[PDB]
Amino acid sequence: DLSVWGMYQHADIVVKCVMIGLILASVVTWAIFFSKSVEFFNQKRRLKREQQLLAEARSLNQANDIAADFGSKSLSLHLLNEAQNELELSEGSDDNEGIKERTSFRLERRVAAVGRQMGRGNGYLATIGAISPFVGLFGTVWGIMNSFIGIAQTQTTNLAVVAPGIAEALLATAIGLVAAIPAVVIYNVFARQIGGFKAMLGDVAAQVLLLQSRDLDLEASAAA
Amino acid sequence: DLSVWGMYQHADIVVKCVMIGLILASVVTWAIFFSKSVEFFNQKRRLKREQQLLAEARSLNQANDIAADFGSKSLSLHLLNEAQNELELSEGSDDNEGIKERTSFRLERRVAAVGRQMGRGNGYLATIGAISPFVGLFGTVWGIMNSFIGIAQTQTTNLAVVAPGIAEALLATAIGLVAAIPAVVIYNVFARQIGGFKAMLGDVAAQVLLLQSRDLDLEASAAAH
Amino acid sequence: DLSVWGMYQHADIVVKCVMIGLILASVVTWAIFFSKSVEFFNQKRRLKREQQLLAEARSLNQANDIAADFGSKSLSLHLLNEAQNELELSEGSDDNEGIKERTSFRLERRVAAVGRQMGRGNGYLATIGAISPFVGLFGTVWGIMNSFIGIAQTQTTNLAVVAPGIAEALLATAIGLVAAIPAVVIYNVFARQIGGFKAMLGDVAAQVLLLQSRDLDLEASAAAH
Amino acid sequence: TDLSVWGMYQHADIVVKCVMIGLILASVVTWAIFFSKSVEFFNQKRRLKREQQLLAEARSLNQANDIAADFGSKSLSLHLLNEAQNELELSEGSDDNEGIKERTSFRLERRVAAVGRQMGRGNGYLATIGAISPFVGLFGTVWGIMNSFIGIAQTQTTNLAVVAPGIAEALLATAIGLVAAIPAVVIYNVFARQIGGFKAMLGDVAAQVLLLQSRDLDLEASAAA
Amino acid sequence: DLSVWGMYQHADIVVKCVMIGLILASVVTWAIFFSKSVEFFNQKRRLKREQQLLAEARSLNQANDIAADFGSKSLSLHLLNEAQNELELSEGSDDNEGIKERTSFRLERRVAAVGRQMGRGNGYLATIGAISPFVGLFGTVWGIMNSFIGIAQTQTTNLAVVAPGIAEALLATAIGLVAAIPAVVIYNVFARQIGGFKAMLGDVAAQVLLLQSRDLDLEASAAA
Amino acid sequence: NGEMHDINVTPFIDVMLVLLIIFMVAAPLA
Amino acid sequence: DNGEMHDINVTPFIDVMLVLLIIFMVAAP
Amino acid sequence: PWPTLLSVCIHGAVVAG
Repeated sequence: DLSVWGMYQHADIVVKCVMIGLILASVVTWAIFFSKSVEFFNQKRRLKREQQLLAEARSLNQANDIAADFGSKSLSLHLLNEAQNELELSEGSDDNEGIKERTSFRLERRVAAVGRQMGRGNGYLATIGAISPFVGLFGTVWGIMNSFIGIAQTQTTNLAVVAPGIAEALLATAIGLVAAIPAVVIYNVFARQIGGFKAMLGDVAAQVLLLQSRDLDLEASAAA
Repeated sequence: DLSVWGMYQHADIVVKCVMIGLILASVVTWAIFFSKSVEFFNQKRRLKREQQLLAEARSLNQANDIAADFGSKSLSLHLLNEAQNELELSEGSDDNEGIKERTSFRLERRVAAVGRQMGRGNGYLATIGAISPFVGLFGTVWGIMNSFIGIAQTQTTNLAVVAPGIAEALLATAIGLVAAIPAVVIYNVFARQIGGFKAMLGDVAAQVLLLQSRDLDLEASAAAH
Repeated sequence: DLSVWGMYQHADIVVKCVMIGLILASVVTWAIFFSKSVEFFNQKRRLKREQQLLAEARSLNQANDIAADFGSKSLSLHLLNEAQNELELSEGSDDNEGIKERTSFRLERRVAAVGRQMGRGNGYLATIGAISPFVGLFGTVWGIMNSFIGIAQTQTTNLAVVAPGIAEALLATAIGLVAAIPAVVIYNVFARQIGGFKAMLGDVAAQVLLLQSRDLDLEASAAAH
Repeated sequence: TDLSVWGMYQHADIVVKCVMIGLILASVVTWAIFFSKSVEFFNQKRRLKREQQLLAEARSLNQANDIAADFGSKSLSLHLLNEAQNELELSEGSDDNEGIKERTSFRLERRVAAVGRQMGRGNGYLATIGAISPFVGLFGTVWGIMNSFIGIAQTQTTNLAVVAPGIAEALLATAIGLVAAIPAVVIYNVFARQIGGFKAMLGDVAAQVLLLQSRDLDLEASAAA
Repeated sequence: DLSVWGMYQHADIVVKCVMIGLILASVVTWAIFFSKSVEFFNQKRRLKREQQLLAEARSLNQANDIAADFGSKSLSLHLLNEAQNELELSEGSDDNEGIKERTSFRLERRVAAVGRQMGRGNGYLATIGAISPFVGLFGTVWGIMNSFIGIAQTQTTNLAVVAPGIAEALLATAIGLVAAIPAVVIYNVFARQIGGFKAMLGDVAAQVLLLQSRDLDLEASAAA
Repeated sequence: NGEMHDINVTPFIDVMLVLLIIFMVAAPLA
Repeated sequence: DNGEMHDINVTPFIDVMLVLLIIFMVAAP
Repeated sequence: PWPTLLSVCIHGAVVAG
């Protein structure tokens, strides 16, 4: 009778719902992991190559002519368009440092916005990591409490009557930790991996700014 | 004998008081949730709709003209008419960089102020999510002490005569975790909603600064020609 | 008898010293709470009254004429006269960019120094909120250990010979939680109250920078025209 | 019949076998990272400290290049000097100097960040293993303990004679968890200390390059005036 | 007997080793506390006097004349010399904003370097505070394991012969926490004492920047 | 975001202490 | 911040307490 | 969506019990 599967089937409905809720939370934290691991791998793999192509660039118009080969989903092409658009909107200006300040502000906000867009699912991982121990312990305490109500009702001294109830209660802690540990680890992996990706994207945005900054100073110098 | 209320009522005055305390914490941690979630939504929807209209604007003058139909409680209108106010109070100056630094500073201060005003309730949620299992554990430990004093006075030896006392005790911790779990998920929902919202408001504030900054530089060029 | 005070009387010297240590940490937590809560209600109620009077100002001279009625210990007057002093030390200089820079730096330094001084007590509360549950835990370990001494000395299984160790472990847990709960609650409410106050004082200091920056522009424009 | 600290692994449950091999894998990777890091990190810091002390003599950026010219292509100090020199030889047509100073500051800031970000390579493992290994040990022990309560329930019998092997397995999972966690925390804290020291030393070389560049440009501009 | 000394004397060599390792950890965390507390007291007492005297200054030359008799270890005299040394490296420069920026960058580097340099032994306190609980727990788990291996190979089952063996195991948790709590308290105290001191030193460095920046632009404006 | 994302273990240690003390009272009486 | 880890972590004491819980359950009745 | 199908597949197997 008392396999681990039989131990679930004989337990109280409250702790059975706790076990099912922790199994579903486990399915979610693994579905988020397989979803995002592939996505961050593809974006990291692409962006690292776009940076190698742009490393050859000497002026912003040449960086545009390189980046026109990049797909319309590419983040480096997006940044370069965020820079080029601040030029075309400013076409009447004789002040150049206003173009530099406005472009730096736009690109810094774009890098932050992309970095935030990476994080969409992480609220589930953070929550499931934080609450799964507590949901497990509620299942354990409820099972233990229910067993002592059993002893009060059946008025029987023998602790061997409590041993099944203790196993059923400890299983809720075990399943609680099996839901918690992957979620806490994977949240820390993605938090570090997003920080690494934001920094790589910032290094591309910095090259766009450096290219524009030389290009404007050379053009303003060559005018006199 | 019973398994829930039979033990709750037989329980002593401090276990009673602790269990009432956690039930009061549960109701406030759900009132905050219903009270905030309808507002945060009306804020998120209204600000998102305003940003989608303002994103078309090409000058701060045009942005004022399209924002003027927004309600008096509009966050974006309350930024646009402040960038206009900073330019109006400064009208005797010819220092465009001086107007830009003052407006940038004033807009940042207001974006932070709306951020503080959206996050008002989170102090309760963050506290209740941290303390409530320990408050339950105190109720349980004092319940065990009262059961232990109870045996040490009568020196009993029947496992069943202790069983109802130890049960009640655990209920306190069970109620402690039931108060804790909602407060942690509800806190994380609002922590993530605040992060997204302050950033979305920050992008509207940034558009006001970009429109003003570009408009001043073009106006100075057109004057000097 | 076998009462809770009899349970304290019977406990080992190490567990008495854990209980007495945590009771002293508890009473000084409440002493510093009653002291700082009054001092945070006084300063915040006063500062709210300043900002509301000072928000009328349209020149730095009018801001001084409003602030002159404020008491010697008023934080806002103590920010106005920093901006005034940086101008009066600098009358020989026409680099208004330098006056604005030096003033902004002094005011940023002073707002940080007031926040830094206001936080004095928080280091104690933050220590007790983290440490006191583990000081409790050490007393529970000592109680559980003394239980095993009791059976090892008597080779007998009964409740009455383990009883002193259960008694000690319960008291060490209860007093450990009674120290921890108010310390982590009070640390949160003061961290919230300081975060609000330091930002509100920043919003008063910002108004001083706006008024000074505006005055120097209007003066420079009038001198050029 | 009898058992040993190997025989109990040979007599352990699948889950507990799998957990113990999992923490043994965590143990061998943390020691592999310690040797992989420390042999390189000692040599990198020992190099950079010699470069910093040798460049500290310099009075101009040309004098720093004449010192650095034989530090070896892998020297971070030569890499920063040459990559600051690279901004001048790209800006040759610029009569504006503050743009060169600004761009060089921005380039060197990102190179200092990138080299620090590259040296932190192993820390994801060390922080994860140090924080999470005791929870994996706790899961392993809870499974062994739960199985021992099933052994009680199955046999309707109660003696240390049947349970002692079961708790010996359950403890061995915890002991292996502690043997994995302790080195990982020690190794993480020594590399956090050493990284912080190296980051500041590298930032000081980067600051020396900016100071040398800016002072030389400002003096060349004055000599040309 | 079964006193604390009797338990230490009778314990297994590994648990006996863990007790000695934790007592050495207790000794070094108190030796660090008494070594550093007198240096933080002397640094605060001296620096507060320097800041109280320098508050009278109205030019950088007057601040040097006030500072002239400060001991050669003094952090305020070090900061005045860092600023003075920039002016006499920069003698030919007409770019006063260049001098201000170079000085501001140097004094920020110096202030950060002092605060980093004086927080030297906080790695031992952090490490001892983090691992002390564990090593002690490892001593208990090893002592408990040896007890049962004993009972499992010798049958004859009774809690009375295990009881002293698990008491002298539980003692290594007690010593493990006695090593932990001082170290985690002291590390938290020193993190705040460094934070307060680094800020006070920052306010002296700020006065040097204010004195330099003001008297530099007054002298430049008076030359008109 | 100040999202709570980490296991604070002390509630558990203390609920396991409750579980220990409960049976450490009841079992020698049984 | 320095990014080192200095927190009091006592997690494996739960493992000791499960074993003590077993000792009382098995030996004491 | 393969992620959720692959997740419920790897769990489904371990939850055979």
